[PDB]
Amino acid sequence: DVVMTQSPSTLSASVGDTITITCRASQSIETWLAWYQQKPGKAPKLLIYKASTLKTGVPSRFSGSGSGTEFTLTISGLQFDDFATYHCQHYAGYSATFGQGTRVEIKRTVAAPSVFIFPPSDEQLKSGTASVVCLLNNFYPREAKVQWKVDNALQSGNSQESVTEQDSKDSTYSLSSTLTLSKADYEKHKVYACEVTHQGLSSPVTKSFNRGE
Amino acid sequence: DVVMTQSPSTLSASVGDTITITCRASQSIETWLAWYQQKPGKAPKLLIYKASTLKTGVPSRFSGSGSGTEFTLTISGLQFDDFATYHCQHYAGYSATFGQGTRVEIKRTVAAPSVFIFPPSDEQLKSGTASVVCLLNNFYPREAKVQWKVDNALQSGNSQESVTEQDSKDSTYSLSSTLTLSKADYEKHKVYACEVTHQGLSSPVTKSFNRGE
Amino acid sequence: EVQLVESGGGLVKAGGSLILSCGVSNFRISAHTMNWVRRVPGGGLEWVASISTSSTYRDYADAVKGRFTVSRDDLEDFVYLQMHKMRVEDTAIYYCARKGSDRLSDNDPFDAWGPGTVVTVSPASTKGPSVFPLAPSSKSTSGGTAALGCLVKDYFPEPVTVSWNSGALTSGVHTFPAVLQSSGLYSLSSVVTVPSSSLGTQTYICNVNHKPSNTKVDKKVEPK
Amino acid sequence: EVQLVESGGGLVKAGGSLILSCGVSNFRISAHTMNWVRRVPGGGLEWVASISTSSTYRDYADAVKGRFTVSRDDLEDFVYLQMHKMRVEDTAIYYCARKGSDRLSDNDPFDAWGPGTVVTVSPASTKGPSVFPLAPSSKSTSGGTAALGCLVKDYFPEPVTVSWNSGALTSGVHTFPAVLQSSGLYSLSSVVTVPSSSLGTQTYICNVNHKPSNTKVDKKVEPK
Repeated sequence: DVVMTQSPSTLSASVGDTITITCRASQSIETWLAWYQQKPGKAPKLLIYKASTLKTGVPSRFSGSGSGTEFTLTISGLQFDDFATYHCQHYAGYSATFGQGTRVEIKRTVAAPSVFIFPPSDEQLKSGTASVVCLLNNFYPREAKVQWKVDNALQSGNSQESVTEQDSKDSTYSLSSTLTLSKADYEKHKVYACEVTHQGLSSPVTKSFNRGE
Repeated sequence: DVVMTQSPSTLSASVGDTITITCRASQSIETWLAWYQQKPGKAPKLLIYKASTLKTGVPSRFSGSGSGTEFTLTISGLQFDDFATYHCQHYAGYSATFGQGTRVEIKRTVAAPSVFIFPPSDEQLKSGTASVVCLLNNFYPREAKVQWKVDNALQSGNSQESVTEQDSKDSTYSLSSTLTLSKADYEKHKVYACEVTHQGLSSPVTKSFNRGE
Repeated sequence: EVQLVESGGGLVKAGGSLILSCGVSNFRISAHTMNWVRRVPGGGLEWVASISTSSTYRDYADAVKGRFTVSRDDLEDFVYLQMHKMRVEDTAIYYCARKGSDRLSDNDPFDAWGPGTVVTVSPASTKGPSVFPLAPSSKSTSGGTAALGCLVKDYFPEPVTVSWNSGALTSGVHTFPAVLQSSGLYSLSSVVTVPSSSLGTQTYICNVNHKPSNTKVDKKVEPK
Repeated sequence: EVQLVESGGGLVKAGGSLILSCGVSNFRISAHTMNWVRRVPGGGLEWVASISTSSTYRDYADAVKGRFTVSRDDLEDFVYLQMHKMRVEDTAIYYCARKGSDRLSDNDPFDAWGPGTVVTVSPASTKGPSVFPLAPSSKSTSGGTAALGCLVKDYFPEPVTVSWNSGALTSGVHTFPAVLQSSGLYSLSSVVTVPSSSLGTQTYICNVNHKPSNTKVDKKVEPK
């Protein structure tokens, strides 16, 4: 029944910086607050508990403060290993609640995606399935939307996507979306389009192809 | 680690008969023996325990005897609800061993199956999967072997069978085997066949068709 | 080095059930409150359930109260999570986490976590069958004895009922037990033997009813 | 009156894991030794595991020792069966059974059974990927910056690795995290951006390696 509100959702910074992540509780939780670090696909790692106590082995650049309803996680001198998601947590004797989480990334300038669309290969079509792929290449920041249109009819429930981690050299992201249809459905329609929305574009970009051409 | 051996594996009888299932133990288990009834798809039912003790509610036509290494379950005046599988069980404080089971069926005369083959429908074929169905109709006893051959090459691992329960009117069984292949696989071959072996057939019966007619 | 390892993740259909287990290395759980936590696709963590020492207290996230159960096995060091009536928003990575610290107290943080096991709930709780004809063979015997049927493929869950010509045709019909395919969908066939002389005079249509998806299909089966 | 019900059955691939649970109604398990039993497709029963009262003794069939664990939860009346390193011959209907009698003795038969839950182990423990070209666009930008790639589809389990031109091509390559399709198989794509004025000049071949199924696939991606 305690809602933990973490802020911000994304924190863009540079190596060497001192950054501050805020966590707010809907009611007083004294100092029963913990901070965790989590890397993609890895288990959470406890950094700070009792609001301000560091776990053994946690470098001193991490610190925490606050009591009652307002808490702060500080990282003084950001290193490469520190770009990750941070989670605040109210822990009670027999339950807990987490904040929404804060993703810390390397700051760079906005970059619009390059967009590409790939029709199904003839080989795949022969086996009864049609995967259409839309590529959003080297964009920043990470928030982007992909919309599939089939003969100008919005799709839903039939596409999946995955996103790469921030690039080692230009700190951008890329995204791949796959629309999957049966050979039967694919041949019922002619125009396949993926429409991309991203802060770097003056308006949405559409890439399309006509089946057969 | 006591080995329990039932006899017979299949017992063919008529309504009103008195039948005897034997259970032999590989070493003396005194009277630590129970008998269970089980119908297809249903839970085992405890009938007898301590070799000869009838569970409350179990009709008095069920009776168990034996000790040491040889045990018998006798049903006097077999009724239609008694056609089922019966399992003996050595039960110890912290483990048990079952026999292989005895299936009790209605006795009738040997009956060769009628064999039918069905190519895949064109509609299914187009979607990228080919199901070929072989039907064995009204045979007895239940044991039958079905082998698929595609251009004389024996198939393994790509078919499934289903058998009906004994027919209420003629006491026969029926069986369906489905061979499933991808469209691409299916079109790489010409002759599809299903070879049926059964005690009632003078020699195996092979039904075949050529893809495309 | 303390370790936890989850087991049991996989794909579940909405409404389905899935049970997870948690095993440990290099410590005993008896003194620890054990917890389940999940990371949802959006990236945030959600506390799911907790079980105290001695199983004195079990507590659950409101979103799962009534549908999940947590259990512990202090003697062999396992923790279990039962998930029933699973919902799409239960899709997440599930972690088993120990409540603990250098010296235990009445309220410690989660000091050790498992690597996580992926649990994915698909939106479809039901799927309607495809129906394909089993056409009678053209090379039948002159005089009678022909077989035809319907193939009922790729449905979920059981059962489906099959009638022929809305119940008018019952003699000689066999509807086989369904079989479960490697795809997780069922399939069965229904066949009937009829006089070969009747193809062309009597129309034959199999009536398939999949009540779980409230879907009905009538399929006319004709020669060739 | 006395009832049991099993949860957790499903389809699992050889080598995988699956956890089952068992609940009861109208009695408490605390006084009962609880058992797991399975009915194999041949029709016979096999005793699988037993856990005594107070969890003092746990016993397993030789076929499953080292792979299965049984646990009990007296406070909430549940029994668990963990199944790991599963094999084709574990395919069976699994039942939960109690030892009981009108008056409990030191050795009673299995007097109450659950209806059963179907466990199916498919034989293939891995499956190699199908690889398809992502052919670049004929109307790409004239002057440079074209994109092409490979779609690595329907494999299991993770991971695959992708290189381009046996490794000589590393700049502009993106291999994306795999997604889990509703079929329970994985799919991913790998793409590279290259000068639009190399199509027909430089050959591009993605090298896919799937160590879990010892499958290697080289695929040339050409324009069209």
